[PDB]
Amino acid sequence: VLVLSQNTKRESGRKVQSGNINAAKTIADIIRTCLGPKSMMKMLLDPMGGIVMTNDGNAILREIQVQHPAAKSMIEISRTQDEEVGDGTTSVIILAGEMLSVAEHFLEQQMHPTVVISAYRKALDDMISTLKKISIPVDISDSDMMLNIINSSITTKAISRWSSLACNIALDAVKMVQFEENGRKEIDIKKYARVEKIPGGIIEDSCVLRGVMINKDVTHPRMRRYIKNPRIVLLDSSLEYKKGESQTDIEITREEDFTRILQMEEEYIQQLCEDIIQLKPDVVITEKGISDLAQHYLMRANITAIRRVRKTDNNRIARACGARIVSRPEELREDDVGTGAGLLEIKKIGDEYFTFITDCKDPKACTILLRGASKEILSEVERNLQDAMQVCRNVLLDPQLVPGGGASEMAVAHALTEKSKAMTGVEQWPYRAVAQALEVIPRTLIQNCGASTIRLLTSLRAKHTQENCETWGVNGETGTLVDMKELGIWEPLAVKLQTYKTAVETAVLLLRIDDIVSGHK
Amino acid sequence: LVVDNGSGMCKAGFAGDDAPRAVFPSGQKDSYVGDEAQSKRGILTLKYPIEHGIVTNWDDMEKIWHHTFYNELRVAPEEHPVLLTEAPLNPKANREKMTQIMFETFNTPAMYVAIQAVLSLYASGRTTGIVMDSGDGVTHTVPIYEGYALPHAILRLDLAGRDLTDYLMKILTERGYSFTTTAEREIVRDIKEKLCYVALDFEQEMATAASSSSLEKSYELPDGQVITIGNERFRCPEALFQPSFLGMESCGIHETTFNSIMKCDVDIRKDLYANTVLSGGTTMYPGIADRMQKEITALAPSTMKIKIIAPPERKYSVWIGGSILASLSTFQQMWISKQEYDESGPSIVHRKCF
Amino acid sequence: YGRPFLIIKDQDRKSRLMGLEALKSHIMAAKAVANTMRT
Amino acid sequence: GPLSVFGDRSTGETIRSQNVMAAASIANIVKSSLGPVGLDKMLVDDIGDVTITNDGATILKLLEVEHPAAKVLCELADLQDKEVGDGTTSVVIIAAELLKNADELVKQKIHPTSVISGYRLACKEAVRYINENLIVNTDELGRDCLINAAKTSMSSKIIGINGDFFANMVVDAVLAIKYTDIRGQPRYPVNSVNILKAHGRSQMESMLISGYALNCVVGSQGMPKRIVNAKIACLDFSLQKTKMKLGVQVVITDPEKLDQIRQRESDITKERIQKILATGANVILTTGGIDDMCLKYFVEAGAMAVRRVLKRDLKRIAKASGATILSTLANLEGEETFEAAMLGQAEEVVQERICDDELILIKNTKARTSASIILRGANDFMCDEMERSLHDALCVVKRVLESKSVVPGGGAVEAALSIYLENYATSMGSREQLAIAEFARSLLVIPNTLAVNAAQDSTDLVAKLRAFHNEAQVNPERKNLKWIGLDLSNGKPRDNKQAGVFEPTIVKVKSLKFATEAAITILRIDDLIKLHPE
Amino acid sequence: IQDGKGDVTITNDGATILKQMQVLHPAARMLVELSKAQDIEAGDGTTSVVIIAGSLLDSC
Amino acid sequence: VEKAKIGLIQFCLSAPKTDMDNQIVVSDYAQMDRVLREERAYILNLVKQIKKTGCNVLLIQKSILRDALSDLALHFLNKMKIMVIKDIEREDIEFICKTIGTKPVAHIDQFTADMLGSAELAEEVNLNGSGKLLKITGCASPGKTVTIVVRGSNKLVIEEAERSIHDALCVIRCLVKKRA
Repeated sequence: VLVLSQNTKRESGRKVQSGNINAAKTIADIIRTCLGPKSMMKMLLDPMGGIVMTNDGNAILREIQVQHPAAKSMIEISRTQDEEVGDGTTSVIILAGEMLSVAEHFLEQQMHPTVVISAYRKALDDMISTLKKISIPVDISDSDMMLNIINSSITTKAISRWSSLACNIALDAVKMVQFEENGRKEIDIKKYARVEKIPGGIIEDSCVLRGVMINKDVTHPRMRRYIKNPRIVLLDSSLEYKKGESQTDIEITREEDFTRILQMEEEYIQQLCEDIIQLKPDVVITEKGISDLAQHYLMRANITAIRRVRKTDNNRIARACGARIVSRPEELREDDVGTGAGLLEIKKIGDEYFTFITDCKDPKACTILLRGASKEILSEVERNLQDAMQVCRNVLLDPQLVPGGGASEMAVAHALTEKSKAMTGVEQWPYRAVAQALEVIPRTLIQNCGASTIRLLTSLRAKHTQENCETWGVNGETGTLVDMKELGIWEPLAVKLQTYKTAVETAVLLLRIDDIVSGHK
Repeated sequence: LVVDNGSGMCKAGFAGDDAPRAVFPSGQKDSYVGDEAQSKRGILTLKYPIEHGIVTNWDDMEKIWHHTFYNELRVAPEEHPVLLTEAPLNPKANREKMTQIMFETFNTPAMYVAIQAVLSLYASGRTTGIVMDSGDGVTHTVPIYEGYALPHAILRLDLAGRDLTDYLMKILTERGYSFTTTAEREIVRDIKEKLCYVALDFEQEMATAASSSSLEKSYELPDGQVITIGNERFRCPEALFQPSFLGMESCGIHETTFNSIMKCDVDIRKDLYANTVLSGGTTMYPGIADRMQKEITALAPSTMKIKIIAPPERKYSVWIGGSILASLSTFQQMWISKQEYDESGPSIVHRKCF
Repeated sequence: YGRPFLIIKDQDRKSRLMGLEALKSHIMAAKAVANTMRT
Repeated sequence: GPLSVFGDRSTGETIRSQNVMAAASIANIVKSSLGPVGLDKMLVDDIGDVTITNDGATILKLLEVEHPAAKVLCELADLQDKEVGDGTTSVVIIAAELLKNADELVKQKIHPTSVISGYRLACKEAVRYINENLIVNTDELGRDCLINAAKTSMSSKIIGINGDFFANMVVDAVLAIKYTDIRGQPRYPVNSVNILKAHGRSQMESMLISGYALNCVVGSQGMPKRIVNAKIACLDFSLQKTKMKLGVQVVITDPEKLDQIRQRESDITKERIQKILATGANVILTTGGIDDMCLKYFVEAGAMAVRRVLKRDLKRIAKASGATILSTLANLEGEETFEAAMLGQAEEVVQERICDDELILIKNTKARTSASIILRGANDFMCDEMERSLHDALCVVKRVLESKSVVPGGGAVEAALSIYLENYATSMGSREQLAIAEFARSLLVIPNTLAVNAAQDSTDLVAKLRAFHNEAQVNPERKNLKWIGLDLSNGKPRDNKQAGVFEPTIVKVKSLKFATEAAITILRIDDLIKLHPE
Repeated sequence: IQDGKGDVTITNDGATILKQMQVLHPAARMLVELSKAQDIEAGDGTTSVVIIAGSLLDSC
Repeated sequence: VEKAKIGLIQFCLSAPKTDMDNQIVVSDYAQMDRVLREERAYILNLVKQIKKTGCNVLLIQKSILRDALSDLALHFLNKMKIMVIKDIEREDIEFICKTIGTKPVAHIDQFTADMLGSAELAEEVNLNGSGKLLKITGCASPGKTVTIVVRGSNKLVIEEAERSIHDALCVIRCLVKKRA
């Protein structure tokens, strides 16, 4: 009597939608305390079988495998937000879950999803309109305010105690990978700002080198290790007789070609190295193999040779030393011999030798010296560094700032609550609803402490009404009503605007689910 | 990294996985951004640089390796010990050449690799027993005792299933309708994979297929015809056993196996007598096992006993062996790592001692 | 139907024949028994 | 005796009903997915691939169906998508209810031949009446009727709320590739506007490009990323290390030539490069790989070179910029030269970053324009949803523009045809008149499904529309009532022009033709033998 | 006629129908070959010839 | 293309290669240069022969083991505005030759301009995203074979229609066989 494959399972109704909202909860409850300057650390077991300790949304969730694929959907939006602007992922997740909770209070009374979505559209419209109406600028012309924003960002992070320190370690690294080509398109490539971490050392040892630091070593004892102005060239050819791509097996008939062939290969190496010796070099690095005949030749001329280097490191060194990578030693030009490095440095940071290319002119690609006590520690510091560079870049492309810690978000809740009553229509109830949902933001911040949330909430809600005192938030370490104009907490507008749009839209899209099927290919 | 450059494939998963996640054919995300589309299609263009059991090219292998686990496997090998496969036999030159490239472009902490025969033996669940490595193009004998392959005990024989098919089509001209074209080579191989069994022997099989003609199987195929009296089927295995069929008159493979076992001390041969498992590559049909059993029993003293072992599926056997060895929990004692690579280079790999 | 069910307990364990062809079945035996005794 | 069939034969109406059962089971399962109030259906693949889908064909295609007639309906839905692309869900429902009516009718003991002939003739009369008695003008609209068509497309889709920007975007995109086929009528290169997508910030953050954006990026940062003026050199020749011929072997007894042959392996490539680089080349597009030799040369020249370039996109861009397809430099004879008279024309090319990744982007291919849309969304699944939505919308609008004819919908056509055909069907007065009556009745499902998906009082509105159409038809004095349909925005009988709800006539014609075809096909099926499986 | 394979055939011509039954009884195979021969000779509506043959058998 | 002088070719078009084994050995760069230039020259010589024969549309049969089409051939034909169709069946030669008039040649020397089949119109049709065909119409040579197309919403309806039409043709073959 059957019709389709027996593996079919179709379900629908309000019950599965409610199950989806409870899944949203069961995600939202996992992260409810890692928010704000006062945070409570969280550890996770890596799905591959490792260990990880983080306190930001996606980094927590990106290492989480789930069933009931809606949880996968929120993991997807978490990764999207993280790679999108790079902060407040926990904020987006908790907002989405709680405001879905609020919307469920509205769906259950026979109401249709469509009117809810229309209210969602009007709500986000008003949110962005008033945010632009409230977004204020700031001049990007100082160390003061930039380091203040860095402090305000990483106060929610563990490196808050070294904030100013980290500030500088961030700031320098930004200014010396910043590059611009062809009279336009200034670029800040974090990949060129390569991160490296070294065992041992103190936390304060962290710094960005005005040059390039690499994990290699010289390739012969004779080649000296100290050069003040390196005549470096960027080789992209293997040091051996070229094979090419043609077929093989020339036919040997006589006794005067074999050793002749060996000698002609030796002389080919001779010429290939001679065209390099000509330009008076100091050091040479290559991405491929090196022949002993060639190293002997460069030894005769006192030149320094380096074996294979990573292509990303190759490009970074090309940016640093001002040389142009060439794969044609026999077509070498005087145009692109590297010059601009402050010192050749061959040291042993630890027990593995490193090469430290200190530079003397404006570089475009760094290696960051990092010192700590465990790979976990250095990894956490790494994540803090990406947060720092991303937020600094956002400020570089946004002269505007909006206070964090819960002030402007209460303010916009109030503003849109006022805006709701102007029109006439039941749609104001779902619309205004999201603002009520918005009121979740400070709760956790207080709930991270355990203070009397009700009085603080009512006080802030009132204060944001008279004389538009829309600048007051909570001092997280104290959990006390304060004005953000003095505490010094500010975040780039990009992160929170992204939070707005992403949370509202995922709320829009998670409502459209009513019917589900499983068991198919 | 449980990547394994097999006979023609590379299979990438993890040690704990039940299988590799990706294959190596030598538009998942290809409609979102296309970043990896170009890289993967370019790597796809590059060919397989391994033939006859010896490495033949080197730039392409690293070219493929870079992409294959930097764009889908999503792994940093700097934080991982490495476990690949290799061609069945090579001198130390290729090993110490591959070490250089691996380190100089990846700098991975540690390494260990092993001969495919060892991986197959592990997959079958044995640490002992010589396996008949009847690989494509060429076959080899690898007597394994406790796991390590003896450098003094590997024999190589040039027989191949390609050669068997060619010799069949060299005596299929005597069958009337010969077969030589690509389609005809394919149909000869298809019939071979359908029926080329062994009962006991040549003349007695031919008698029962011609005198009584009761070994006939009519071929009702779009690409085939009823042209086999039961002769050609059995005519594939016979040259597999008796060299003079092919015109290259030499000793039998059984002779090579027997000598490669006898040159060692008799006691250890007992353990080699224990399993004596086989491997495919040119053999897929039954009748092989008991026939070679009795054939070498003629060469085996009646005072001692011999066993024949042949699993039906051995397709990921090297991968199974690799996964097992990755969890052996003692193989790290034999890892060759940076502590020796940066100290001695390739000299220790050469076994300067002894 | 959209989903399988059963109205009869062991509905797939009992057979059901009908129609004029069903008569044929009886008539089938109607040969043998008669053909049994005609002798 | 017992049949030698060795199989299983079911007779009577059972299998008929079973077809009905099949036509039942899937139908309502996809029922919830068309119309301005169709809600999404979630599908979880066995490998954990959760999906969002609302158009019927995409819904069904991944279901595994073993019942034969249900499979037939499956490919019926697939074809309804592949030629039309709209009404993606309606057709299976229409056919299902048609089968319901037919099988019930035969259960009341009527000859199948009469009803089958009724099916054929009714299909013909219905298509005819659609042709004559609903003619209106689309030249009263234009550049805005396309907007309304896109609105009707997105009605059930995910972006039905933000149509103001997107519809203008898509209509301008259509105008950007508008071609001519027979030199008197327009032509559209379907699937020649690449819609490359990104997990962006929001639906409002997608932008349309008056140009072209590959899935490709600059090969290395050594090349300049913004060429001032674009003279494009498209290639199909593989630029790898040149190999002469697969059937040549070298035999050398004089080693002096030997090393020089090593030179040749480069020279040829190198030489053509100079030729390639002689004409002031700006950008190099090749399907073949590019190696360090060419990379270094192009860096020295500052001209972009991209490998693994696809083929169809390359043809599109070469045509758009006026560039030409090249596989070798040989001219009408053995002379292999490069000509500067065919270089592609464009303003500039940039490796723009969209969200966190860069890609090649072409600016304003000269002498014309081109269309490509960068879909940025909150994630991948919903962005694929816009992908499908906009593909369907472009299919609808290309159907509209190919044949400039359209009629209002939302049951307007449904109710009008039902009223006609029910008040018609006196031309035979026979066993087939009841058939035509059941045709007029069976179209009641479309208002029924729309109302149930909108929670409207179906009977009141259907009675109002039917009464207006009936009084218009039988009393053509106030024929204005024939210009009225049903809109689910507020459950209103309205002139379906202010909303713009408008659908091509050929769509209804074609869907009706295949629906009646399959219905007849099944109604001339009466017995089944289930042969024993192998 | 639904075959054991993944196909299906709507059919009306008698020879076709007779063919798709892969029965084991000789009499039906004889009828199948008769229908084949008739289609080779005439070609149309071999549904009748089987009925005629069976009716003659019943009469005899 | 309209009023095209259609050409059919059945022999190998690929690089000069003997039926029997060989290998062209190159001993220096100059020999490589001559090999390249003479390969180009031979190919263009052939293409110029066919173009000089007044041909308009080319037809290539199917083959294995050094097949009969080259990319350079397509580039030449595009440079001279010529169609081509490749990889056609063996026993269909009679149908095509009788229909169009072009006759098969296994060698360029026997290829002649008089042996061009002239059809009024060779056009490619679309099936609304369901493939592209090539219908040959207005042939000047007397063809004694005809073809007919069938379409339908599925494959079984067209199967039944095909069997019905085949049996109708059998009806008429018996009708003309003898007249009663």
